[PDB]
Amino acid sequence: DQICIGYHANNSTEQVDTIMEKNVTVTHAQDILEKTHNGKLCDLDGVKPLILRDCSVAGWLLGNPMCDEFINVPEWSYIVEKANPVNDLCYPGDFNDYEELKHLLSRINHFEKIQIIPKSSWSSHEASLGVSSACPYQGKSSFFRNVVWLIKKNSTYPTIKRSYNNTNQEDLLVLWGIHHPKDAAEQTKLYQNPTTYISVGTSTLNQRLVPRIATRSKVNGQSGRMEFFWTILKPNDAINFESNGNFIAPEYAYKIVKKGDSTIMKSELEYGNCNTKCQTPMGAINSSMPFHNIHPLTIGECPKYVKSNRLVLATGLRNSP
Amino acid sequence: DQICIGYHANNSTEQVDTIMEKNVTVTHAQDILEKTHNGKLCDLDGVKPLILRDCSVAGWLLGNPMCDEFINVPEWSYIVEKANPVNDLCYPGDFNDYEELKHLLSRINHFEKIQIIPKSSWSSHEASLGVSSACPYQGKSSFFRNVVWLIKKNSTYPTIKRSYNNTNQEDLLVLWGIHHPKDAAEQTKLYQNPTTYISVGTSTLNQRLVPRIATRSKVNGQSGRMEFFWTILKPNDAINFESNGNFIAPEYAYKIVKKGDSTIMKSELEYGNCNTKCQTPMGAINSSMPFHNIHPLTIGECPKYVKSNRLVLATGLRNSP
Amino acid sequence: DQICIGYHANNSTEQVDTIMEKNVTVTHAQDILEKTHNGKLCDLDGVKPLILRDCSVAGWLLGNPMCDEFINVPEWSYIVEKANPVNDLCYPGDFNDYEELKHLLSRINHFEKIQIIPKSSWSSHEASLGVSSACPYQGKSSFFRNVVWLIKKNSTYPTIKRSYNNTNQEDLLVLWGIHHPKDAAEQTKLYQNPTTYISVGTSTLNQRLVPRIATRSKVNGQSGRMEFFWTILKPNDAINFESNGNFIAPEYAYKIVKKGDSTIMKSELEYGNCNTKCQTPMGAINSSMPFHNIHPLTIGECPKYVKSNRLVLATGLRNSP
Amino acid sequence: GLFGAIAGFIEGGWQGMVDGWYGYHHSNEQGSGYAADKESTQKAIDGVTNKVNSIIDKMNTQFEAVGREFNNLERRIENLNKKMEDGFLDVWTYNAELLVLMENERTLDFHDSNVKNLYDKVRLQLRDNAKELGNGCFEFYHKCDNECMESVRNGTYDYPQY
Amino acid sequence: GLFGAIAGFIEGGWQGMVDGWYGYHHSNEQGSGYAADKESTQKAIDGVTNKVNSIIDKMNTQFEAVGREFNNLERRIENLNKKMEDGFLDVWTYNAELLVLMENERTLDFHDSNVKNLYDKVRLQLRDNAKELGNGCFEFYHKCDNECMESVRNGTYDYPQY
Amino acid sequence: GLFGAIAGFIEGGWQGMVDGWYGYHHSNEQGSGYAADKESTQKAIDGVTNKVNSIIDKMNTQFEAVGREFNNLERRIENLNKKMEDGFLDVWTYNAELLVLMENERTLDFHDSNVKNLYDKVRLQLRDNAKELGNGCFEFYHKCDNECMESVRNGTYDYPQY
Ligand SMILES: *[C@@H]1O[C@H](CO)[C@@H](O[C@@H]2O[C@H](CO)[C@@H](O[C@H]3O[C@H](CO[C@H]4O[C@H](CO)[C@@H](O)[C@H](O)[C@@H]4O)[C@@H](O)[C@H](O[C@@H]4O[C@H](CO)[C@@H](O)[C@H](O)[C@@H]4O)[C@@H]3O)[C@H](O)[C@H]2NC(C)=O)[C@H](O)[C@H]1NC(C)=O
Ligand SMILES: *[C@@H]1O[C@H](CO)[C@@H](O[C@@H]2O[C@H](CO)[C@@H](O[C@H]3O[C@H](CO[C@H]4O[C@H](CO)[C@@H](O)[C@H](O)[C@@H]4O)[C@@H](O)[C@H](O[C@@H]4O[C@H](CO)[C@@H](O)[C@H](O)[C@@H]4O)[C@@H]3O)[C@H](O)[C@H]2NC(C)=O)[C@H](O)[C@H]1NC(C)=O
Ligand SMILES: *[C@@H]1O[C@H](CO)[C@@H](O[C@@H]2O[C@H](CO)[C@@H](O[C@H]3O[C@H](CO[C@H]4O[C@H](CO)[C@@H](O)[C@H](O)[C@@H]4O)[C@@H](O)[C@H](O[C@@H]4O[C@H](CO)[C@@H](O)[C@H](O)[C@@H]4O)[C@@H]3O)[C@H](O)[C@H]2NC(C)=O)[C@H](O)[C@H]1NC(C)=O
Ligand SMILES: *[C@H]1O[C@H](CO)[C@@H](O[C@@H]2O[C@H](CO)[C@@H](O[C@@H]3O[C@H](CO)[C@@H](O)[C@H](O)[C@@H]3O)[C@H](O)[C@H]2NC(C)=O)[C@H](O)[C@H]1NC(C)=O
Ligand SMILES: *[C@H]1O[C@H](CO)[C@@H](O[C@@H]2O[C@H](CO)[C@@H](O[C@@H]3O[C@H](CO)[C@@H](O)[C@H](O)[C@@H]3O)[C@H](O)[C@H]2NC(C)=O)[C@H](O)[C@H]1NC(C)=O
Ligand SMILES: *[C@H]1O[C@H](CO)[C@@H](O[C@@H]2O[C@H](CO)[C@@H](O[C@@H]3O[C@H](CO)[C@@H](O)[C@H](O)[C@@H]3O)[C@H](O)[C@H]2NC(C)=O)[C@H](O)[C@H]1NC(C)=O
Ligand SMILES: CC(=O)N[C@H]1[C@H]([C@H](O)[C@H](O)CO)O[C@@](OC[C@H]2O[C@@H](O)[C@H](O)[C@@H](O)[C@H]2O)(C(=O)O)C[C@@H]1O
Ligand SMILES: CC(=O)N[C@H]1[C@H]([C@H](O)[C@H](O)CO)O[C@@](OC[C@H]2O[C@@H](O)[C@H](O)[C@@H](O)[C@H]2O)(C(=O)O)C[C@@H]1O
Ligand SMILES: CC(=O)N[C@H]1[C@H]([C@H](O)[C@H](O)CO)O[C@@](OC[C@H]2O[C@@H](O)[C@H](O)[C@@H](O)[C@H]2O)(C(=O)O)C[C@@H]1O
Ligand SMILES: *[C@@H]1O[C@H](CO)[C@@H](O[C@@H]2O[C@H](CO)[C@@H](O)[C@H](O)[C@H]2NC(C)=O)[C@H](O)[C@H]1NC(C)=O
Ligand SMILES: *[C@@H]1O[C@H](CO)[C@@H](O[C@@H]2O[C@H](CO)[C@@H](O)[C@H](O)[C@H]2NC(C)=O)[C@H](O)[C@H]1NC(C)=O
Ligand SMILES: *[C@@H]1O[C@H](CO)[C@@H](O[C@@H]2O[C@H](CO)[C@@H](O)[C@H](O)[C@H]2NC(C)=O)[C@H](O)[C@H]1NC(C)=O
Ligand SMILES: *[C@@H]1O[C@H](CO)[C@@H](O)[C@H](O)[C@H]1NC(C)=O
Ligand SMILES: *[C@@H]1O[C@H](CO)[C@@H](O)[C@H](O)[C@H]1NC(C)=O
Ligand SMILES: *[C@@H]1O[C@H](CO)[C@@H](O)[C@H](O)[C@H]1NC(C)=O
Ligand SMILES: *[C@@H]1O[C@H](CO)[C@@H](O)[C@H](O)[C@H]1NC(C)=O
Ligand SMILES: *[C@@H]1O[C@H](CO)[C@@H](O)[C@H](O)[C@H]1NC(C)=O
Ligand SMILES: *[C@@H]1O[C@H](CO)[C@@H](O)[C@H](O)[C@H]1NC(C)=O
Repeated sequence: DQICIGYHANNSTEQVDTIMEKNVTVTHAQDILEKTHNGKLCDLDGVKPLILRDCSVAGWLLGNPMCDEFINVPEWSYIVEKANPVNDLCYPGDFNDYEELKHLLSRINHFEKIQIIPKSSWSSHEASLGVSSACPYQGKSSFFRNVVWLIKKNSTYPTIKRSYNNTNQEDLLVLWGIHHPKDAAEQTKLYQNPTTYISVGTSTLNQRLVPRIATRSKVNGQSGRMEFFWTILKPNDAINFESNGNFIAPEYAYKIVKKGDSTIMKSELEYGNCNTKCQTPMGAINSSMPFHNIHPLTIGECPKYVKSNRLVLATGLRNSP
Repeated sequence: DQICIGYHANNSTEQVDTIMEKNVTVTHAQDILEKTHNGKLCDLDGVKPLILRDCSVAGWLLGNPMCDEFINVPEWSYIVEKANPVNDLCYPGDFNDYEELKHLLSRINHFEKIQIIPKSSWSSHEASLGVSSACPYQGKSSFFRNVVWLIKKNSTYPTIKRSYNNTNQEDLLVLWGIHHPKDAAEQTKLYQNPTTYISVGTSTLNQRLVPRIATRSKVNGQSGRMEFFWTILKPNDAINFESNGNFIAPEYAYKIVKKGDSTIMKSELEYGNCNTKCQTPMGAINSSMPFHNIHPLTIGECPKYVKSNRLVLATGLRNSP
Repeated sequence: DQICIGYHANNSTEQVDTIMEKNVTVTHAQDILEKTHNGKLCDLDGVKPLILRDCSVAGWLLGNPMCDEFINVPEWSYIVEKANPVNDLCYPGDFNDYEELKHLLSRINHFEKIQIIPKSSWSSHEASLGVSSACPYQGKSSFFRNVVWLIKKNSTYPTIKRSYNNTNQEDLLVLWGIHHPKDAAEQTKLYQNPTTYISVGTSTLNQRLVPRIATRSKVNGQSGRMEFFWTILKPNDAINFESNGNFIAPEYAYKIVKKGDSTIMKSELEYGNCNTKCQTPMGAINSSMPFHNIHPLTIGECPKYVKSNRLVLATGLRNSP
Repeated sequence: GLFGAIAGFIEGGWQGMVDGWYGYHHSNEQGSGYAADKESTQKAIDGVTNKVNSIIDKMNTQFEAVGREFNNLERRIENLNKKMEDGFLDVWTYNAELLVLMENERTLDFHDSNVKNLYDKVRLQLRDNAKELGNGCFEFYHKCDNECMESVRNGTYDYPQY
Repeated sequence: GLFGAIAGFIEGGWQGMVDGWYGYHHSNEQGSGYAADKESTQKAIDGVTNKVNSIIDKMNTQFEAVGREFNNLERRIENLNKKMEDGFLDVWTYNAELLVLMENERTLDFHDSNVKNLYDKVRLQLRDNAKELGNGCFEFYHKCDNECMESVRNGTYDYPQY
Repeated sequence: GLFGAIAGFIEGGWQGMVDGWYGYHHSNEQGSGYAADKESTQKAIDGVTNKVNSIIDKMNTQFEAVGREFNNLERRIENLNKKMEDGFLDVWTYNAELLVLMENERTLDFHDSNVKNLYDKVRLQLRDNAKELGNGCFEFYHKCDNECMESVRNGTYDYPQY
């Protein structure tokens, strides 16, 4: 008669690593790394992202004619932009402090577009001939819809002096611009005055722009350039413009109604018709694992990202052959 | 007859955590995390801090009339500044490269103020009418005490050409400024000349400022602005000024006599009448512990900061019920 | 009769540390930290570095007359520059975005210098009198060899309008400059025209420089200054210049033929006549150890840097006295 | 293993013991079979469970990367940003992999320890009333019926009775 | 514990042993009492002390945050700065908490080991001149007076004498 | 050590055992000598070797500093850069030093364990056919010639034969 002491074995082939030994077969194990995703861009907690498609943040905000899909976008959870969106600045130029603005957007979920300076109210200047073949719309020459390219009327560009007072409760994103012409002839052709400027002031802002002239290569068939600027006009503050010419005046500006958690996600993928609690640029995640290895840039309630191919903890004991 | 092997027990209720078990009662333990502070701003090793109170670094250095307390401050250990000091730039404007200067201060313990261009020596310009209601002192209009707001004399602003040679052994912090007027009328009213400038040169520096005019909102009842600039004039080097108007000339500059370890600490607290070897923005620390969890920004001989609520090491063994 | 169980001992004095005990003598150990270097700058995988000696990256690229050694340098593995090279900008001034360019170089192994605007082709301006005592060569006044200091011819500086089209396959580094004169007399003396400019354009670039005048201290016996600028001209793109005076025109520009892994290493050492697979600013490394403590900035196939004085793993067991 | 029981003096585990991690196998005239030791098994389940949760929880606060963009003349800070983000990922990847390796070793050893202690517990009861065979088993000098066997599993093996 | 002594085959500690961490309790016709084992106790004090100092010292060099300020159009680098400083705090907080957990486990096991080894030391002297009771105690076959007891604590227990 | 064998009940090692880490010393009328236990020795070599490679490999991906330069009015980001690079060096220096300390402790204990288990293996064969002396040695009741000794080292010691 005997009694023996022993331990459990089973048919398990699960393996774990240790410092001294690799591929130890154990009776039980627990995988803690999520390796799969659905490969789609999805609603985050039901709230759809803003998918800019072929438009950039600039094309969107300035109102590139090809970006009318985003004329009045609802609240978003996150933003998706391609690596090289084709519909950027239709008329070539620069966007001043573009990156600092994109960063500002990561703290914004919703814009409300409103009119601050009507197009009709330019009674001393020509406001409806500010177009170009570089910005086409249905076969015809158009322009950034949110700003007004003003030119001379009956051979006269009188000094502009306009003021807008932010009577809204919300911070306001104001956009404007300056046109850099090809040569001296074009300057007088569009604006008459050979030496012009744009002065912009607010509570804090103290700007004065002058158009720079130079021979330039033709981007989208244009030797002229547009340099765009922005500011955040706080409530009860007023913005003041003064100019001799080359002024790209604001028509519409965006109210900042909702501030919160957001991000601009770089991805070539389109909308998945889909919902998730955790999104990556490669696809969404539905997992209870504490770790994943899909992509480092995520948004939502996510596992922690690691570069591992494999993380498996032993729970049971060394399994017998 | 018998002999037994055993181990110590006592009345201890100290508990420690392990990977596999939490709240294990042990006979002896050692807490290694400092959790307490005295809640005061104190002398560091006997050397009192500079407590700016309601003044900012700008108000202090430029010589805001409300900041006379700091007209000639002694050596400091560290500097304390509120989050929103009310006595900043009394006359509205900007301070150029303000943050880079504040960073420079973290390597400075003592300034010595000296006069480089006397107020009396402006024999062709009016130097005693450079005041404003925006910078009041005892009910009367005053101005930043360390710079001189020069205006026309008998309807004339002749070209200024002044040079100062750093004959001191110490690096010298030089401050100056430019006035941005409301409109063309005010420009000629103060300085006569419609088109002016300020050119500043040193061994390295090559500056030329021009006043920018624009309609601006009224901060402290002023539509004009003051933009302030600085440089470090090295020994045996000379600074050269030239201007038509709008020049805010230096009177006093600061010698850098002592360079060492310092910091600008953001805090709403006042002086504690107190001494310590380790200071935080929330209060000082007197501890022999290797860790603390008070605040990450400290100065002096301090424990290492961690985010833990609790760090307790077992020394003894598992205590018996 | 008996049989005993025991373990190995030997004459080893190797020691290792543990958490609970330091300096435990063990029978066998393995050192894993490389502590030695050869103290020399060496070829990396046979490919010699560019050792600038007394020249800086600016002196080299602009073509400082004292830096003719580097008139046409072959492919390099890495670059070595002193902390304070004496042959920098011979004529005093600034190099615009100098650090961003040096960073660009860390991704470059080889330049090919080519002529884009011949010196002879300046038929309306004097191109062979653009020299200074600040840039001496064999006792005579010379100048940066890669740019042309143009001045008036027969008392006339007509407007320059030059264009170069990048027909090469490679990206092209283009350098140019602006002269800042001492006073109004010198301006008309060199260039006639009192108010001048330089306008530079490319596909992206939209520049317009104006010479700033001021009284300045004499560096290398000069009160005038040279401010230098650069851009990367992409293939099939054209650069356009226009100027009234003060233009320092390009003659030679550098093709970027090889892009790869490189670095600018700060060191006072000279060439060792030597070869290695891993280089530091203090000397090279030939080791199979996984760690070293020589210097953090390395290039090549290197061990990982740590701040330890000692890393020794136990392999054997506790050795007996 | 460090403790010498699992795949040591006990050569292999038991497919036939389904209801616990460690236990007993008895063999007498009435028959034979397996019985799990409840106490030591539940001890093991609590320790390993607490460990997993401790591991998961400690990795809770950890670096999260954010999107930042930079223009063509901001290459230095762009590189800084990239080196910063990668640096933290490498650190947390190292932490996670090393913790799993280290604690897996300790989990296997822990089980080995629990078996060794259960074996000693029984050895210390039986003393010289049984032959220690050297393989995990004890051969009795007296007959040990099922109640006798149960008293061994109990902790109640009445040594003076035999 | 891993070694099976503390709160294992020795059910509980002794309030009555005040002068050391581990030791002996004797019981005979002359009386009874506790005596600390000096050697094993001092060994334990040295190990634990070295450990604490090793822990403290390793955390000596560690990230110190510095104040840096940024204007309204330097949000990207301000965020970089913040993410950098927080990143290192989280890393060092993790290191400190994990080290305390891991080494606390090893400290408790170390004590368990020291008790087990002291018990075996005595078992190996007495051999078959005493009954191993199964609870930390040894019942002698011969009378063991105070000098007899002392020789057990000595290491000098003269086995052939009994 | 945790397992009590090395510099414990076995007072010291053997200069005379050259061909392995652990083994046997025999002593009878025919003579005496050392013999290494092949199996347990090779086990130890595999574990320690795997450990070293595991250590080396885990430190493979680790922070590499790059040169970045900044002008006189970029002091804030220069400081950021420096604090970033130093921060990671301190972290990886800590990781490396702590890993070496922790694993050195485990390597010494591992050897101690291997000796203890080899000792128990032999004890469990001999049982009551030899006196356990208390110092690593077993004194036989019967004569044990070289073939007898070999069977102990074998695992084949025929207990019923004696
Ligand atoms: C952009 O436009 C907005 C409005 O369209 C400007 O804000 C307003 O600015 C005016 C001055 O131009 C101020 O007028 C007077 O209003 C307050 C009213 O008092 C309180 O109660 C009402 C309740 O309806 C509330 O709206 C106010 O916020 C306030 O709490 C007057 O008390 C005050 O008049 C004073 O009289 C005192 C003697 O009785 C004098 O000592 C004072 O010197 C003063 O004259 C004031 O002048 C509005 O207060 C103000 N409203 C708001 C909501 O801000 C805004 O300034 C403009 N921006 C720019 C940049 O121009
Ligand atoms: C701001 O002001 C300071 C002084 O107020 C300027 O520094 C001085 O600049 C002058 C030139 O304007 C130099 O003058 C001459 O002084 C040296 C003296 O020699 C040595 O010994 C004295 C001991 O007292 C010491 O002070 C000096 O530092 C120096 O080591 C002369 O040797 C030298 O004259 C030379 O004569 C040689 C033939 O004998 C010639 O070959 C040379 O070409 C040269 O003419 C020199 O010219 C001072 O040296 C200088 N002092 C100091 C302390 O710097 C400073 O330049 C000014 N800044 C600006 C931006 O203008
Ligand atoms: C700097 O200089 C270079 C050349 O020195 C400029 O690049 C060239 O620019 C010219 C326009 O000025 C273009 O001319 C015509 O060439 C293509 C040829 O077609 C293809 O096949 C050849 C094979 O040899 C290849 O070289 C080309 O790359 C191309 O793939 C013509 O097809 C085209 O002409 C068109 O005719 C169509 C009707 O047939 C019309 O609808 C079109 O509107 C168009 O007129 C074109 O115009 C060259 O293509 C171009 N070559 C290269 C290699 O880039 C460069 O533009 C200049 N830079 C600046 C900033 O000015
Ligand atoms: C663990 O196991 C031992 C051995 O099985 C237990 O002892 C046995 O306990 C049973 C159930 O209580 C006893 O049965 C009872 O016997 C009495 C007297 O004959 C009778 O009046 C009851 O109706 C019932 O049948 C049994 O006698 C007893 N046997 C022996 C040999 O001791 C023990 O109780 C268990 N202890 C623990 C802590 O689990
Ligand atoms: C550890 O303890 C044992 C047992 O107590 C020690 O043996 C005893 O040692 C004492 C003190 O040295 C001896 O006392 C002496 O006896 C002689 C002869 O009678 C006498 O001349 C002296 O004046 C003194 O009284 C005692 O005889 C002895 N007893 C026995 C039973 O051995 C032992 O020395 C200790 N060893 C160590 C390493 O601590
Ligand atoms: C481990 O060692 C034991 C003891 O040395 C081994 O047993 C011995 O094995 C040898 C070699 O096989 C035997 O020798 C042979 O004996 C037979 C019969 O006399 C003879 O015909 C052969 O020519 C040869 O001499 C020897 O008898 C035997 N001795 C004893 C006492 O058992 C055993 O085989 C070894 N086992 C292992 C697993 O290594
Ligand atoms: C408001 C206005 O003046 N619109 C013009 C525009 C501007 O004058 C010009 O872009 C400013 O630099 O120019 C437009 O013509 C230029 C255009 O002409 C085409 O024939 C040619 O194919 C193009 O390469 C280009 O030169 C324009 O379309 O942009 C006309 C517009 O009405
Ligand atoms: C040196 C000088 O000219 N000081 C004036 C000052 C400046 O002309 C002006 O600030 C430059 O922009 O203006 C002062 O008057 C302006 C002031 O007038 C008050 O009546 C009113 O309450 C204010 O809103 C403001 O318009 C000034 O005090 O700043 C007078 C000063 O002497
Ligand atoms: C192209 C040209 O004009 N070269 C001049 C040069 C420039 O006019 C000047 O540097 C622009 O600011 O000036 C040179 O003379 C100046 C020089 O004169 C020496 O006598 C004196 O020793 C120096 O301090 C300095 O003033 C020059 O060498 O730079 C002559 C050159 O031909
Ligand atoms: C442990 O097992 C893993 C998983 O099977 C092994 O990984 C395989 O290795 C072989 C040979 O190197 C390759 O052909 C396979 O591609 C690997 N498979 C996977 C899924 O990664 C690993 O090599 C084993 N390690 C050791 C030390 O034995
Ligand atoms: C271990 O003990 C700590 C300290 O007592 C426990 O913390 C308390 O938890 C209870 C219930 O969650 C709360 O009501 C108290 O607020 C906590 N007190 C403190 C001081 O933190 C902890 O919950 C215990 N943990 C376990 C696993 O038993
Ligand atoms: C362990 O040994 C090292 C190496 O010998 C000791 O380091 C020496 O320490 C002494 C006294 O502090 C100094 O005089 C020497 O300069 C040190 N030598 C080296 C090479 O570093 C160390 O002190 C010992 N540590 C302990 C705890 O005993
Ligand atoms: C392993 O055994 C389990 C019993 O728990 C059974 O469910 C499963 O089907 C078996 N798998 C294989 C591959 O035999
Ligand atoms: C996620 O996956 C689980 C399976 O584990 C599934 O039951 C659940 O419905 C999924 N949730 C969502 C939101 O897709
Ligand atoms: C615990 O016992 C110690 C004796 O060391 C004594 O000083 C202390 O007062 C006791 N505390 C309690 C609460 O009983
Ligand atoms: C700090 O606290 C200790 C108590 O641990 C006290 O004795 C000492 O005086 C204090 N030191 C200072 C400078 O306050
Ligand atoms: C130690 O012993 C080894 C034998 O392996 C021998 O080669 C070496 O010379 C010895 N060294 C010393 C210092 O005795
Ligand atoms: C590096 O050192 C080894 C010695 O370990 C030597 O044999 C080898 O030649 C050296 N290699 C080079 C490239 O210097």
